[PDB]
Order: sequence, then structure tokens, then C-alpha cells
Amino acid sequence: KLRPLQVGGVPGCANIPGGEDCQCWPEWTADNGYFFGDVVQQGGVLY
Amino acid sequence: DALSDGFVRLCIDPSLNFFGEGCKILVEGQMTDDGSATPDAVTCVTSELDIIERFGQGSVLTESLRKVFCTCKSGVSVYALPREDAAAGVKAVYTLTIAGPATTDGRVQLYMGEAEYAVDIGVDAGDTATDIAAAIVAAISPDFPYAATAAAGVITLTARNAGTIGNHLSVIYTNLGSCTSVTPEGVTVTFAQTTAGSVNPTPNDYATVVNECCFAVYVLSSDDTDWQENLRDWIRSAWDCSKPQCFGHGYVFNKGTLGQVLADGDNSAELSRLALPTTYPVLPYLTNAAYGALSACSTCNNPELNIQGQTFGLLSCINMPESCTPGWTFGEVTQLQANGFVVSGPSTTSGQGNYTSPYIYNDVTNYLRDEKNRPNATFRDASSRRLAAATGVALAEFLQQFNGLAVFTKNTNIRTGIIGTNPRLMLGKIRKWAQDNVGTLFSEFDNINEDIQLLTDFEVQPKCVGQPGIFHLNMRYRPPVRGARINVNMAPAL
Amino acid sequence: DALSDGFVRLCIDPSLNFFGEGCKILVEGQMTDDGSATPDAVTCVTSELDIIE
Amino acid sequence: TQLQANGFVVSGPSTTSGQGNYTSPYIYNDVTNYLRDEKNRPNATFRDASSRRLAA
Repeated sequence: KLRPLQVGGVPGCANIPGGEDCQCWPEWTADNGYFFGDVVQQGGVLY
Repeated sequence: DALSDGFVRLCIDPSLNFFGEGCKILVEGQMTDDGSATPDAVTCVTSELDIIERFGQGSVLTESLRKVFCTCKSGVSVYALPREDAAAGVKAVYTLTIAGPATTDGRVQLYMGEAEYAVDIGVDAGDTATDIAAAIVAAISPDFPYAATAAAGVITLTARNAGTIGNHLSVIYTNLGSCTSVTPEGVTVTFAQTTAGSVNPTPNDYATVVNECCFAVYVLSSDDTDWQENLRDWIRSAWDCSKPQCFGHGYVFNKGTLGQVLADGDNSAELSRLALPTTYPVLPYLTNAAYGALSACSTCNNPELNIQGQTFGLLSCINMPESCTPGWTFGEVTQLQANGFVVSGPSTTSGQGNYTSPYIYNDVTNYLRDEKNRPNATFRDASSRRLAAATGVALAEFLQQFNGLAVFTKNTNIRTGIIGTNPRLMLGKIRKWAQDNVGTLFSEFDNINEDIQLLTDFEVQPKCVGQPGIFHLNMRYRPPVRGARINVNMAPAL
Repeated sequence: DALSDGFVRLCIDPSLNFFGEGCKILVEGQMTDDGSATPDAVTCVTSELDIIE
Repeated sequence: TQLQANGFVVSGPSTTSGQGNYTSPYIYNDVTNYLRDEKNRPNATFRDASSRRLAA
């Protein structure tokens, strides 16, 4: 089932999942004081 | 620089011939309008660089000249007789259909005409017909005698030269499976040839463009039968009795099925008809010109050896793809050998691995039967023709010591002191010249007492008609014999 | 290569199997419909990984 | 022996291993099916399969 690929030919075999860096919803940091309602992102979850 | 004295004078120059012109060949073909050479005029060619601008890029004469220069390396003075396209000519157009999105990796190789025009694209997993056609058009060599235009799957190849010489195109995939270098799933590329003929030129002006320029070999790059018949008439006029003779030979081709190729033949002892099967991959004029050049760059200093066999008759510049079905079946092969036709085969028949060079058998001429009607093989093979020419020239140079000498016909007694001669002494001297050439120009004469006759003009002609100082010589030679078939018949015992 | 140093320039043959190509063996037999080979036509088989397809 | 005579190749097991007991066959008399000649006169010229390869 393994097939020899080619010169210039991985884009085909794989799908090269691209990277991603989204940090909207500012991260929780103890250096800041928060009020009731302030929303933060911790561990990828909004609280 | 210690050369000041003036005793020795250096002339360091890499472009200097030492061995004369040598072995004049003439290549006849059609050209395009891009060239800068005046049509219908024999010119000299010195290299393979200026041919593009002189005969147009992509013209059949350009490829003919390129193959001539590829084969005959050095020793020949090549000339070209470029002619232009006839008025009414539909430039041949071929369609090639590609297809099949794409599915995997591999190389897609195509073979059009000769191997020098082969292309190799790198179609990989995922592609589209349009892009494949674009890559093909970008990969086609510009020297290919066809202009390529893409139609997103319909590659259109139009012939750069109008005439019947364009109806001989072939494209082979030579990769389907092909035992290695596997193909990306595309399509079975389809070859269709929508267009057609529209008759090519017919010059018939050899008696003017070349008047006394003695050429050794004429090659023709057109499939018109009337043109070849005109060339035959010319070369036959070169082997006349009226005027002094510029001996010559001509090399032409004939492509088609067995019926039409046996019909193309006649008793033309002046041409070497080359037969070609209907499914011939290589463009015909290429192999024709290669054969012509080889036979001119290997024999002109040695006019005895036949262009034949694995070593001598090898056309190294022509490259065909391998195949197991070899065009002419052996029955057709022997049928063509019998009716004075040159046949060509492969030289490796290696299944499916790579290109192979063609190879000729039976370097013969189209001389079946004698002038009266009788069959005979005196002018069957071309080496007999070149040998007869050489022998005639040698005898002519030997006989020059008599033209100008005092001759005695009556009373036969050369008085003391004078420098005359009589017919018996001339006959003896000619007999000894013919004799001490046995082994290089003649064979083991059988009845020399009557093979050579010298008659004074006072007896050949009727009474009171002869002219003092005219002689008639009749000679019956026999070119040497060589090796041929062996016919082994090995038979083991119990 | 331009970056090379000496003058002896080796040019490796594209692929191996040279010493064969003189011992061809034709195996004849039937095939199922799953196969992708054109029937009634000799075709070489390089390796064992692609006879099933 | 009857098969050996009429130009037939025979294969038999190499080891004497007893019932069950996997083995591997080998060939005796690598011969061709050629026993008579032309004009019906018996011979042995092409009996051995190596004689044919050597003829070629």
C-alpha cells in the first residue's frame, strides 16, 4: 500500500495542516485585577 | 617573443582544413520563409550553426542538414539545394487529446518524430488537463518541425512546411506501463491528423541549377513520386554517353503498405529506394538523409565497402523506440529484398527498455533487369556502381599517354628512333594494365583473350569512312567478389 | 556537477537490473476481473508488490 | 521408470520425513518430451534439456 511518492509531491500525500496562533480573549494573568464580568481565556477555555 | 628573427611564422588557427573539400554531397529539401538563402540555387554549408537562419527554423531541409552533420562527422563537403513551398499547400495539422485530472506521481514522456524531440514532463499527484498541455507546449523543442498550440486539452501541431511531407507524423507514449518510470493516471493520448495533402512542389530544373558540378550523392527529402522521377532522369543524364559524365547516386524513400511500395519501384538503377513500413515512428526524411550521409562519409575514399551489417550500416543519429512487432514481417522483408529495395530493421529488439538505433540490410539499388529485358545483378548493389565509376575514371587517366602520340596503322613498323606505336602494342599495354589491377578493381579474368578488344576506326566503320587516329576499345570486366550468406546446417548426432 | 573537484566523472546508470534483460521468462495464465492489466498482451512485471492490483 | 522412459519429468520429495512432516519436492531427469526423430528413428539428441540450450 506504500507508494513511492515523487520529487515535489508531499502536498498531495499529506494535507500539511497549517499552524495557528489565536490569542484573542486576553489570557488570564494574576498580575491583573478583574471585575465581575471580565472574561478571560485560560487553557483555551473562556471563563 | 624570441620569434622576432623571421625564420618561422606561426599561424595558430583552429579553423583550417588540410584534406581538400572531399566527397561532395547535395541535400534537397523544402524550407520556410524565415531562411535567408535564395531558393532554387545550390549553396555550400559549413556548419550546423548558420543553418537555422539560412534555411528557416523547423524546415525539413533544416532537420535533414542537421542529421547529415550528425552522421558524417568530417570528410564531406555538404551542399544544400533549398526549395520553397508550393502555392497551393495545406500545412498539415494534427490533434493530440490529453485527459484525466491526475491521481499519482511519475513521469510522462512523449516521443514525436525522432528521439531528439522527445519531451518529459513531471506530472505528479493532482493536476489538470490544461496545465498538462501548457507544460507539454513549454517542453516541446523549438526545432520541432511543428508549431504547437494548446486548447486546454487539444494540442494542435501544425506543419511548418506545406505538402505531402507532413502526412508522416507519429507520436508514441512509450511509457504506458513501460516496465519502469510509472505514469500518473492521465489518459490514452489520442492522435488523429484532421488535415491533409495539397500537392508539394515539382521543380524539374536540375539541368540549370547544377550544370557541371559533379556531385557524389544526392539525397531527397520529399515523398513525391514525380520529383523522384525527375531526380532519376537527371542522374541518368549524368551517366550518359554523349557528354562527359559526372557520375552520381541518389537516395530516396517510399513509405506505405507493401502494394504501394512495390508500385513505387521501377528499373531505376540510379537510385537507392528505401522502403518504409506504414507504422514507422521516425520521420522518414531523417533516416533517409542519415543513410545518404553515412554512405557518403565512409565510401568516398573506399568505393568498395557496402553500407551493411551491424558495424558499417548503423545509423547512430536516428533513435527509434523499442517494439516487438517489427513493421515489415519477414515475408514482406524478403519480398522487398527481391524487388530491389533497401530494408531497415532494429539493432537491439530489447523488448521495452529504451531507444534503439535502426540499421539497414542489403545496400542495393533498384536495378532488377537489364536494358534489353533480361534479369541480371551487375548493378544490383551500389558498390558495383561506385566501382564501375572508379574503374572508368582510372582507365581514362591511364589511356591519356596515347592521346597525342604518333600511331602507325598500316605497315606497322615503327621506324628506328621515332616514338610511335601500333594497335598491337597499345592492346598489349592495355592488357597488362587491366591485368596488374586484378585484385583491386577487376576479378580473376576468365578469357582475357577476348575480354579486351582494340579496333582501329578504319575497320569498325564502313569503307572510306574511318578517320585517322580514332580507336574503339571494348572491355568486359568483373568486379571482385566478396562475402555473403553462409548457410550453416549444423546437425547433431545420437 | 560544477562544485566537484577532480576530473573523473561517474555517471550512474538510471536504474539497476542490467545483468538481466537477457533471460526473459514469459509466464502465461488467467487473471480475474479485479486486475487492471489489458488482457492478451505481454507486459513485464518488475516487483512482487503490484501483481495483486 | 515408465515415465522416465517416455520423456516425462518426474518430481519427488527430497527428505524421507514420514507422514505429515513437511518436505520439498525436487526434480529428476530434467529432460524434454523428445524421444523419436525425424523419419521415425529413435534418438537421444534432444532428450536432455541442456542439449537444447547448448544447441541454441
